[PDB]
Amino acid sequence: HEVVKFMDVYQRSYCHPIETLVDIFQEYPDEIEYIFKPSCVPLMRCGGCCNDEGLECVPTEESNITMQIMRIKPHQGQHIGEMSFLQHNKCECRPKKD
Amino acid sequence: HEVVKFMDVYQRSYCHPIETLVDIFQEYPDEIEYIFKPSCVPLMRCGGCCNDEGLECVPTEESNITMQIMRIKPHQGQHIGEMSFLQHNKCECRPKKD
Amino acid sequence: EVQLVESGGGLVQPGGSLRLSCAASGFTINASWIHWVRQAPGKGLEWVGAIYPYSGYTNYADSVKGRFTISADTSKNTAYLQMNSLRAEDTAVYYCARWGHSTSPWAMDYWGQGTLVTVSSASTKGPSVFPLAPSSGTAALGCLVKDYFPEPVTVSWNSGALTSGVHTFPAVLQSSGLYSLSSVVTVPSSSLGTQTYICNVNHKPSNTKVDKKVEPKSC
Amino acid sequence: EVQLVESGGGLVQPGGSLRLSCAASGFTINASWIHWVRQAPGKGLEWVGAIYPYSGYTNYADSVKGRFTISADTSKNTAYLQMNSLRAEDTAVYYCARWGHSTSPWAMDYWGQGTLVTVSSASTKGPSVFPLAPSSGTAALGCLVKDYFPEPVTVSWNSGALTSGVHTFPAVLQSSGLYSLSSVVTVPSSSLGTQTYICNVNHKPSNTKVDKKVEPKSC
Amino acid sequence: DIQMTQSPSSLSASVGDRVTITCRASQVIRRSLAWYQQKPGKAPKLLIYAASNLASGVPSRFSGSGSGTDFTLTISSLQPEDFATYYCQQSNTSPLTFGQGTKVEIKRTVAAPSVFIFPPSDEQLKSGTASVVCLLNNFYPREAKVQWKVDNALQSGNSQESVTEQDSKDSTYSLSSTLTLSKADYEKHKVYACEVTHQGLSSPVTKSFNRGEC
Amino acid sequence: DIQMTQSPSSLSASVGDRVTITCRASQVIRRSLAWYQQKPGKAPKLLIYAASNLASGVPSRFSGSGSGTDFTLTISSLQPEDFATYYCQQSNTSPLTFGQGTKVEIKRTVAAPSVFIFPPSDEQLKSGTASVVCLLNNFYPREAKVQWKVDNALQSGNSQESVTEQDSKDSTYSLSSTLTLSKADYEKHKVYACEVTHQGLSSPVTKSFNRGEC
Repeated sequence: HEVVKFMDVYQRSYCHPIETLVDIFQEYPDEIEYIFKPSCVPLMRCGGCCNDEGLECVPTEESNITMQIMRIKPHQGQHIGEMSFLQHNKCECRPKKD
Repeated sequence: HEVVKFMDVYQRSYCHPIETLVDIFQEYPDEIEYIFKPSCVPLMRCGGCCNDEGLECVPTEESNITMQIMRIKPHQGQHIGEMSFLQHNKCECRPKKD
Repeated sequence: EVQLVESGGGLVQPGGSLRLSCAASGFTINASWIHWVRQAPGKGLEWVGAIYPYSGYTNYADSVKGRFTISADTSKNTAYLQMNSLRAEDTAVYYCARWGHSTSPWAMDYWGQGTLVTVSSASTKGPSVFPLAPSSGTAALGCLVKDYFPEPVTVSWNSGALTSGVHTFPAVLQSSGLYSLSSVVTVPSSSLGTQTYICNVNHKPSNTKVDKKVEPKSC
Repeated sequence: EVQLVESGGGLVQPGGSLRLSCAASGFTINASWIHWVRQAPGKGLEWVGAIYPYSGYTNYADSVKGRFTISADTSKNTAYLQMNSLRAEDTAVYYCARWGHSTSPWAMDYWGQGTLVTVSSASTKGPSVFPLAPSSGTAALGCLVKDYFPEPVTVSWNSGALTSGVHTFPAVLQSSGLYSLSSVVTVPSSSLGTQTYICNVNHKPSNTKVDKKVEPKSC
Repeated sequence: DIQMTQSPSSLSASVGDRVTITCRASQVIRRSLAWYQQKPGKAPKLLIYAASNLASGVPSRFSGSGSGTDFTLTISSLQPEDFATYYCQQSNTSPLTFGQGTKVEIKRTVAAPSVFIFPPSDEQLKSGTASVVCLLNNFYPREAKVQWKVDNALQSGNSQESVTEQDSKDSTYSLSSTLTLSKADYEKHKVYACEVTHQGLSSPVTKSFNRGEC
Repeated sequence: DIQMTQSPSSLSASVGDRVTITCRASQVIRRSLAWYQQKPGKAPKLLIYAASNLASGVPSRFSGSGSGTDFTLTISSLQPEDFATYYCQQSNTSPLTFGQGTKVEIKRTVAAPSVFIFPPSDEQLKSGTASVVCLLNNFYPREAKVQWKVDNALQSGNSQESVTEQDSKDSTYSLSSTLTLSKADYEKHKVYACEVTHQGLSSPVTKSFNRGEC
């Protein structure tokens, strides 16, 4: 039961790329007809906070990654294909703009 | 540009405890009046999927963690206090029940 | 009550084929993954490959790809490891084992007993079983199961109503290239010649089934 | 144009006090964190502590806790390191430096120049400056800045319109416990006695300011 | 492939000792390490999965830990039946590679062997070969020197040993030395001695017979 | 506290070499490692932050990597002005501990020193002490043997050296040896020699004077 120091929490939760379990439906929202397997994939994506109403944590460098995913159409069997997903290598706190 | 094998994706995204950036407002929803700093904290929490409509990823062993967080009331300055947060040590896919 | 039961183990020619079979009960292999693991004699375990019977997806070790084929028969609730183009270093005990939702993935909590796939240009010999007659307290007696191939052999005593104090030794490869082992059991001397000690030998691969009675020799 | 400017460096008695000050411009220290880092002479950098001026939160190294106090003055845009109960091993160059939103946390991208806090029961001596007169092509000439304490001393040549080929050496601790260094500059022989070479010495801690003209001695 | 490096390769501990076995992965394995125990000629038994969870109905003296690339199985109070080979296995990336296993031995008090000698079978001499068996029963440690003397000439090249697997209850071993001789060779000698040297024997033990002579 | 272990402690490379410097954390540091370069008597300059990102306006030949507890700064083409001490720093847990730094030296072709000798000042002899300075100018490598001979007696105990910081453009060093003598001692000797032995000098060089005698 050791407390985490304010400086350290602040540091640790500041905007950065963190491994994120993302739903494949979120990434591929036009595929309504399919059920995916697994439902989700791990991706390096921006996360944490900027603690400043004017700033957002956003990717400044991206890259791609490709995985075999099983697409399951009802009464039509399962085909395993390759799907691609963006990943975030660098994140910054940057000004929101409307 | 190397592909991830289906077996490996499946394995890697299956229900497990993963470091998660959680908004403190989510964890402490009665504190409307305060702004927290940082907005969020990193916690080990259950995540990923069970790929089976009948199952949910849920914690089977929990523990606590304590952090200094800055509470900011408007026109009333900032006080740094200790807040506690549940963490998830073990996760299982378990049957949903209504 | 989950169990996995293997069959199909035997001797095979180098270059030849074998279909190990893994029969599940207590769960449906459809709702899980079945893996195969092998163990070269004296060596450690190596993963062979796995299968996701729901879909028939398979994934194999590079050391075994293109030769071996895992398959499943959801109706008969049974997975299969099909071995082609076999080599010497493929000689091992083969295990199937299953992963289910109870554990996190690939932690396999139920296995089969394992069959011995032994790859040899050699031929099958059933053994001769010879008494290891006691002497003239506590006495030892035994059974020499000698000159057989391939492994394995199973010795039990008195249809297996004697287990206490039985030792069956690791088989040994004779310079001839045939195996031999001894099974030995200590018994009170006072019980000698009021107790009978038959030893039941079993060589599956040659359908040998010898019971040898052990008594102190006449003279 | 972000810069941090330090002041307050000096000599202090063992046991005594000093307030280093770090003045920002180009950004507001309120909207950031200011850290202090020090470097014992010849050693590596050690973190001293930090401050979050928005709130006045501070966090210090265990090696420095209870003695040092960081503070900020948002109106005057200035952070402060307050030193009490000073020790010998506290003798170092002190840096302030700031973290902003441009970098991920604690990667500090702008620093101050650094001041030398030197803790000694010793007293202040301004140096004597002696010519290092050339000889009788390319010639060398110089300036011996000798017998002073504490560090540092700054030598420039000709109000600093001569920099090419100047060397000012690391000061050296004389067995007496006073420092001395030499600054030396190579020049074409042909320019000797058509060019003037005055060397401007500066000992801040003693308000010494010597210009020494260097010419080839008479005889 | 991810290489898994277990250490030690083998260890010998006393009952009630706390034993630990480490496993080291060549890259990060998220926490997908599992620990299997293997009693000889039997399927592995899952002990720990996902680095740190106890597999159902496994005794709690078994404990797993570690995060990153370094992991540890800890038996907190080694029990006579813990004698086995322990393997770690990595689930993060195919192929699913195992450690090379740690071979755990129970260390117990010294116990001298009970020596027995068996002449060749009548039935067997019929077939034309002699197998003279000598049996060392329930001893520790396993280091045993067995020597055949035929009419007092020492043998080399004809004998062969099997050592039993260490017992799950009393932690001892048994050993058999089998003297293989052609019938014609046996027929032409009388004394058959087996001579045992072991830690727990104060002086070496000989057990023997003469052929035909009861 | 988290210990940061840099290696090597120092290295010497040629211009255009690819140089790497590793930093190792005693526990995991998420990826919060930064790399600073420090030219002597100047504030550190941030090079890389968050393990792997180039700090704004730092030359791209500087590159950072690593994940876990092992990290690496790589200079891909070492340049004359890269001579400095590089530090890593960890931001994950207070205190914010640094590595002990790697001291990078540029390796260049051998260059012999230009030797100069300076008599004591008139002004100075007034005060009552003699400082005889001898100057070795722009050489490599820094290993230099300097010896004082007073009227041909070799000195030990009175001299003292400063070596310059390696040059940012031509990569050489300069050195001064200062012979400290009481006026009365100086007054009572004529020849003052400084004798230099260096790699780039075919045979040792002597530069000298006699007192008062121009």
